[PDB]
Amino acid sequence: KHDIKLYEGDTDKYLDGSGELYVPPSGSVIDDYVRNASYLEERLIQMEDATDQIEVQKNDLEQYRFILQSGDEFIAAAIGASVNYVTGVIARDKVATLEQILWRVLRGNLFFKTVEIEQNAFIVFSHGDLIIKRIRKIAESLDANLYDVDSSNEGRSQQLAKVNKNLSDLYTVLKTTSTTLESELYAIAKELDSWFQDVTREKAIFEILNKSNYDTNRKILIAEGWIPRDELATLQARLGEMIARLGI
Amino acid sequence: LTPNQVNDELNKMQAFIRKEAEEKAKEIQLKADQEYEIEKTNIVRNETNNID
Amino acid sequence: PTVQSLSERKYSDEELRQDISNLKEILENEYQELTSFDEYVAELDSKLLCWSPPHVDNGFWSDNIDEFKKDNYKIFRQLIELLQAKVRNGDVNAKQEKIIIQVALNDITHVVELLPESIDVLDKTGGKADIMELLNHSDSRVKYEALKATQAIIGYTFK
Amino acid sequence: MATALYTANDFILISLPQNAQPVTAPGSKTDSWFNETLIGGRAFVSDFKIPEFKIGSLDTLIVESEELSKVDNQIGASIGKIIEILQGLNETSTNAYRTLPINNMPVPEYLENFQWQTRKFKLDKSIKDLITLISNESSQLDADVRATYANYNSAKTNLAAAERKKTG
Amino acid sequence: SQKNGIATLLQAEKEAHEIVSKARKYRQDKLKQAKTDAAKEIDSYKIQKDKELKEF
Amino acid sequence: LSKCKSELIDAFGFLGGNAFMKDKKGKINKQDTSLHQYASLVDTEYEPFVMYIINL
Repeated sequence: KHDIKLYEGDTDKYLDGSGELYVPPSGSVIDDYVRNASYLEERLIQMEDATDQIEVQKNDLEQYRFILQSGDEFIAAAIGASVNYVTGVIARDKVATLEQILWRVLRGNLFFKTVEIEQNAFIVFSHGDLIIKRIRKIAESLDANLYDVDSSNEGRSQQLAKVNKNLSDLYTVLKTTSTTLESELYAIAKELDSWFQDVTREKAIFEILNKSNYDTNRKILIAEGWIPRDELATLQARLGEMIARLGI
Repeated sequence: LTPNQVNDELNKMQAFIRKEAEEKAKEIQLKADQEYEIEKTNIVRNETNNID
Repeated sequence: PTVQSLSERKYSDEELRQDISNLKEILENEYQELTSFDEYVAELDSKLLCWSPPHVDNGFWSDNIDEFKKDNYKIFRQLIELLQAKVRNGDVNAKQEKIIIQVALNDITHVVELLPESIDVLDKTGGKADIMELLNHSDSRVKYEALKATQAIIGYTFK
Repeated sequence: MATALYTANDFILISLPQNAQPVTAPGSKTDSWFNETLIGGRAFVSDFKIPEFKIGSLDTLIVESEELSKVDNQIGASIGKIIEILQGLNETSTNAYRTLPINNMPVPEYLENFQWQTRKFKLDKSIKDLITLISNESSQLDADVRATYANYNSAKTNLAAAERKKTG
Repeated sequence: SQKNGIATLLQAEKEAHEIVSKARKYRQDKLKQAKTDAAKEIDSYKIQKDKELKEF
Repeated sequence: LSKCKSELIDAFGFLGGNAFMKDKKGKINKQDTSLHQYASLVDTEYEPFVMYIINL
C-alpha cells in the first residue's frame, strides 16, 4: 500500500543506533504487539478497497459528464426520450469506421454520425426506439462504450444537472479518503519496520524455549545464566557461531 | 463520411421511419374497421335474445 | 478483546487455562444471545449509543430491516434524525455527543449498503447533506465513519 | 469458369435507383451504358424487375435479411450435394449435370423470363412465409436424394460381398 | 445545418408516432361507436314487441 | 467477370459513398479477426452498391 519496498536488515541487538531504536530495551509482550498491528490493519484494508471503488466511480462520471453535454447539443432531446441517441467513447476514429460499415450495409441507411474530440473520440449514432437491441450487439462485439446514456444519472430533466451534483459529491469524498490514506501511511511507515524487527525476535524467543519437539531433538544442551540489563546489549551483538542468545 | 453524405443518409432515415409507420398504421386501422362491425353484430344478437 | 488475545498465549498451569476459557465464554455469549431488534431500539430511544459485539455485525442489520417498516422505515428514519440533531444542537466535539456520531454513522452504513431504498430516506430527511459536513468535522474516527457513510450512498446513485 | 458452363453464362444481378447514372463515361443513360459500354458491348442485359412485397415493420425487415442470407447459402449447399451425387453415379455430359439448362431451356434465357415464377409463391402473399416455403421445399428434396443414395451405397456392399460367396 | 437536420429527424419520429397513435385512436372510438350504433337497433325492436302486445 | 464487376463498381459505387467505392476486380473476401470481415453476416467492407454475383 505504502509503495515502500521490503525492508530486512536483521537485527535483535540493542548495541547499535538502529538496534536501540527499532527494537526496545523493554521486554517483549507478544500479545501487546499483535494487537497494535491488527486494529490499524483492519481500518487500512477497508480503506484501500474504498479508495479504489470511489476512484473508479469518479473517473467514469468525470469522463461522461462532458459526453452527455455534447450529445444534448448535437438539441434538447437527449434529456428526453423522444428519439434514441447512442453516446459513446471509443479510443479510435478507426473503429468508428468499421462500425459505420457494418451499420450502412446491413441495417440500411439509418445513422446520424456526429463526432467530438476528447483527450478518445466521442461518437454518436442515432437510431429508432424500436431497434435499440440491434445496435447494442454491433457496438458491443467490436467493443465500444456505446450505451444509450453513458451516465447513470438520468433521473431528473435535465439529466446533466444530476450528473453535475454526483460529480460534486464524488470529488470531495475522494479528497477526504486520500487525506486519511497519507497520514496513515506516515504514521505506521516507521512502526512497520520497528514491528518487523520485533517479530523476528519473537519467533526466536519461542524457538529458544522450544515451541515444538524438533527444537528439543536439535540442541540437547540448554543452559541458564544471568546477564545484567546493560551487558545484555553486547550479548546479542555477538552471536557465537552456533549460540542463540536470548534478550529478555 | 463527409457531412453532406451523412445528411443524405439522415434524410433517408426519417424517410424509413415515416414509411414503415404509415404501413403499420394502415394495418392497425384496418383491424379497427373489422372490429367495429363484428362488435356491433355481437351486441345486437345478444340483446334481441333478451328482448325475445 | 483482551481475553481473546490471552487465549492464544496461555500459561503453563492448567487451572490458569480454565479460568481464561470459562471467562471468555460468558462475556461473548451474553451480548450476542439477546435479540437484535431489542438492542437497537433500546440504544436509539435512550439516546446512549456504543458499539458492541452484535451491534456491529452485518447480520444484525439484515434481520432488522424489514421490522423497521411501519411508516416507510420509521425507526431508521429516527436514527438519521438523531445524527442530524446532535451535530446542530449543542455543537460537536463534546465528549458525549462525539461517541454517538461514530456509532450512528456505523449503523447507517450497514443499513444503506444492504437496501437501495434507503437512499430516498437520506434525501427526504436531509441526512445526505449532514454526512458531507461530517467529513470536515474533526477527529479521525468521525471523518473515517463519514467517508464510509458517503461511499455506501454514492454506489447506489451512480454505479 | 470454363467447364462449369457449357451453354450457360455467368451473371451479375444488380439493383440501382432509376436515378442512377454511370461516371465511367458520363452523359449516358443507364440502360444505354449496360448495352454499349459494359465489356465492349458483348453484355447481354435482361430485365429482372420483380413487384412489391408486403412489409410489416422496420424491425421485421431486418429479420428478413437474416433469413434470406442463411437460406440462400443452405440452398447453394443443397445444389452442391445434388450435383456431387450425379457425378458419383457416373452421369456426366457435355451440356448437362455440370451446367444443366433449367428445364432443358438455356440458363440466360430462363432468367430473362424469371419475372417472379409462381409454383406456390404469390406476389400478394406475406414475405416471411414465402421465404420459409422455398427453404422447406429444398430441404425436403435434399433429405430425399441423400437418403436414397445412402441405401444405394449400402446395397452395393451387399452385392460385392455376395459375389465373393458365389466365386472368389 | 447539423442541428437543423437532427430536429427534422426528431420531428419525423414524432410524426411517425402520431400516425401510429392516430390509428389506435380510431379503434378506441370505434369501440364506443359500436355501442352507440347498436343502441339504435335495439330500441326499435323493443317498441315493436310492445306494439303486438297492445294488440293481444 | 472481373473486368465487368470493376467497370460497375467505378460507374455506380458513388451513390453508396464517396470513400466506400474502392477499385476491386475479383471478389474480395476477408475473414481475419473482427478487424477484417466481409459477409452479409458481419462486415467491415463490402460492395457500396447492391450487388450479388450468381455463378453456376
